[PDB]
Amino acid sequence: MIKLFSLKQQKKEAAQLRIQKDINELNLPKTCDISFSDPDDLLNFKLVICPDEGFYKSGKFVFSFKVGQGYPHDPPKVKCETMVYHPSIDLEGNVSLNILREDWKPVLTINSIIYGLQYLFLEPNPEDPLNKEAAEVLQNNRRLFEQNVQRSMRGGYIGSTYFERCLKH
Amino acid sequence: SKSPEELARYCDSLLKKSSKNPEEAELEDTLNQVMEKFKKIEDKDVFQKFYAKMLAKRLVHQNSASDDAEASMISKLKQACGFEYTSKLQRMFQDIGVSKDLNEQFKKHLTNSEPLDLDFSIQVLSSGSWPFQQSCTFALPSELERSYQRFTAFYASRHSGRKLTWLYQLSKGELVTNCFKNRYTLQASTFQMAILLYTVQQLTDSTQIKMDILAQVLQILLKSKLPDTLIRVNINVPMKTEQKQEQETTHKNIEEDRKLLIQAAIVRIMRMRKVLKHQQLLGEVLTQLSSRFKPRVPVIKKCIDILIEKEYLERVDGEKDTYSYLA
Amino acid sequence: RKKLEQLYNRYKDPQDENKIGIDGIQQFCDDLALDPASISVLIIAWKFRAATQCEFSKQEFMDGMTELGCDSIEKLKAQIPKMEQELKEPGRFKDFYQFTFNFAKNPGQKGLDLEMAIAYWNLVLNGRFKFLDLWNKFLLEHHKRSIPKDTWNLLLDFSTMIADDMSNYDEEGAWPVLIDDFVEFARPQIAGTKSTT
Amino acid sequence: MLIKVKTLTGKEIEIDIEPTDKVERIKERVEEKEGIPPQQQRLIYSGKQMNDEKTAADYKILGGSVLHLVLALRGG
Amino acid sequence: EVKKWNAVALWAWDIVVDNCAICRNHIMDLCIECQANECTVAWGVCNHAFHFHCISRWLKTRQVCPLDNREWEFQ
Ligand SMILES: [Zn+2]
Ligand SMILES: [Zn+2]
Ligand SMILES: [Zn+2]
Repeated sequence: MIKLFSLKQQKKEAAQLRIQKDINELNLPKTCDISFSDPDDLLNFKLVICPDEGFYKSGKFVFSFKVGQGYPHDPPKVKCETMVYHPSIDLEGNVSLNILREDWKPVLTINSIIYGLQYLFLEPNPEDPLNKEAAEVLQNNRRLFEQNVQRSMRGGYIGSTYFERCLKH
Repeated sequence: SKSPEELARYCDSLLKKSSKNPEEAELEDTLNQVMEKFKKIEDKDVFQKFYAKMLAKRLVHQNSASDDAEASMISKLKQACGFEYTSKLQRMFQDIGVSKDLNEQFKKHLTNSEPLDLDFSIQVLSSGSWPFQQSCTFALPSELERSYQRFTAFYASRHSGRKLTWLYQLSKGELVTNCFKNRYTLQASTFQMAILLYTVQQLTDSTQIKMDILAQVLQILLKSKLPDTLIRVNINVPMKTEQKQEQETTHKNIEEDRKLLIQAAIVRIMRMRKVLKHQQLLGEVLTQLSSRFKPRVPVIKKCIDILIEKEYLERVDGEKDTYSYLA
Repeated sequence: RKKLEQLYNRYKDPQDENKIGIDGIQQFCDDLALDPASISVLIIAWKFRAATQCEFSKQEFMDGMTELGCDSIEKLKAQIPKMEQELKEPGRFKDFYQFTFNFAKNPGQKGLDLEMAIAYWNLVLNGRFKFLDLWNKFLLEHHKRSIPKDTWNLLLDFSTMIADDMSNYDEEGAWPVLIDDFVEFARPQIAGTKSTT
Repeated sequence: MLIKVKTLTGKEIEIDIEPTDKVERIKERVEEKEGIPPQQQRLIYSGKQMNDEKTAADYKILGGSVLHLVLALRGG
Repeated sequence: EVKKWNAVALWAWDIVVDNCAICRNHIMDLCIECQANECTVAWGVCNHAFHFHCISRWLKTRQVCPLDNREWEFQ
């Protein structure tokens, strides 16, 4: 304990509030809902996207949002709790979305994140994949990628990976 | 073997207004040769940068000798550098045209209501696609004060929803002489012209001009004729120790854009790779980034050192000289 | 276990239940007879898995002492020579060294103040690094900003993997460019001298 | 119809629209008001990213409707 | 005197002016970092505004206006 001395001399004489503004102003699609375990603490919550259209149509995918104290300057850490067959999402549950890391700017909102997050399911892209096999099938065969995504959401094996059923009820 | 900043200066020299008036096929043949040289060049971004920056000054000064030549060049550049590069150029190109048209509309409007002493020709550019910069602190003494607010009238008549940021650093005007012995005529920068009614201390304040630039101006005024100290020729002239500054500037900006480019690339490759040794990383960053330029590896390394602190990648433990990707 | 609770109750401040104030931290150092700034106190803070300096959370203190199996200060002091001996064989000296980083900084920041990280280098890297003082002269001159985490971390591998005269050093290698900065600054002055160590 | 659009400054702007109008035009109206180039803009209407050459009647946008503006999105 | 003077100006977009886009606070109000305890306003050539504290930090990452990708410069 080095600087311990200095502190003593100075002894003798919420920053968000932003994520608050994000949440108040939040506008959710009919496909997306959010949950809070602790209504008092907004820096943690959950998001559920149920695509009504696309390959992932009729499916339930839940993401977790952890908002650091460096918000808006630091981006939220979000991960996909649902095991899914997607080029931009890995079995480890890491998400490849530009706004989440490099293209993040502190002019954005949780709303923004939600739109990009849904956008993955709307417009799945083989470019710079987290899952290479998924990106490869998406790349060469859309028919098979569709059949695959379906089998992945109803639950079943594709490869040696058992994909567990995520269907919305 | 010129090379790339100098090849750009070369092209400027070719396309600029000169006392010679180059014939068309000369222009075209030269330009074709320049592209031939350009294809051999390693760092093209510096070339593109200087070319654009100069092309700006040409267009804004009406100093192009041949318009169809410029147009042909931009054609050739688009063929090579692709659309994204020539987008800015092209918009610069058309924006000058609509600027000339708006200026003429103001000419038609100039001799009806209240014509005054100045024959007033202003060129206005987008917010915008033009590489220029905001003007310094200024004064705008005496008679010119009339035209400014006069100008600032009629836009409100056309579209009232726009704001004009005036570059006085790029603005020149003509003056004539009586008082001295032998008659001459002089074109001066508006900076030069504003000095005309004193000591540099109170002069700076009265003109509200920064002393740093003020000295740059008055040194070049003194080397022509006439801080606390008291004070077709033509006197508007580029300043020596300055405008070297803008070269440094330009090179800095190209360095920065190069950093962004590199970082992006290496992220791409790390994800693609998942893991790689330093050597292989550098190799790939190179072969991937070559067509635009060829980075000095201390730059590549400062980029890695940056993507470490931002937590894009980490060093594999126990393996020296090896990086792995994050999330 | 109640004994530990009473000792802790002697150290903690009345405002926070879990956090140990600085008045009590120097009390804690006084009873171990050491200096607050000592290497050993750092080793203790390392063993408690402390988050930051001058600051002991209840969980840190409690769990630290319980796996150190000490019911008192006097029982801790006797464990000090036990801790020092851990570094030697496969280490976990590295882990201690790297611990020092996040320990010494403020946990709102990714960097480390420059007058700091010198003090802790003169502490941990003392005797392991010859030109260490030269290094401190560097960046008191040529680099005025904070130390990056990876730079800190890698300085051990500098003090260990490469020679005193910096013969096997590569500037085209994987080192932090600040290490390269130092070496470039270094070789000129050191390549004309004969090491007696 | 006058549609409201939520910008990135944290406010809401009403703008003039015809249903036949292509949606890339609305981007330009938003540039005019908010000073953000139509080149980088993405319009989200109720959860989905609005197209460019497609029209506003293709999205069934009414005068009470609200648009969300966000920057470009890429998966990777 | 001047017979002929040709000048150069850039038309920039005029902006609503009301709200910091970083804190999503009001510009006249303190920035959110200062709200938890000198806080003033900064401008840009695009005519967008921010608190000093917000935009400075944004710049330390990258030199641009965050809203438009334009190079950042003060008034
Ligand atoms: Zn703010
Ligand atoms: Zn503030
Ligand atoms: Zn802006």
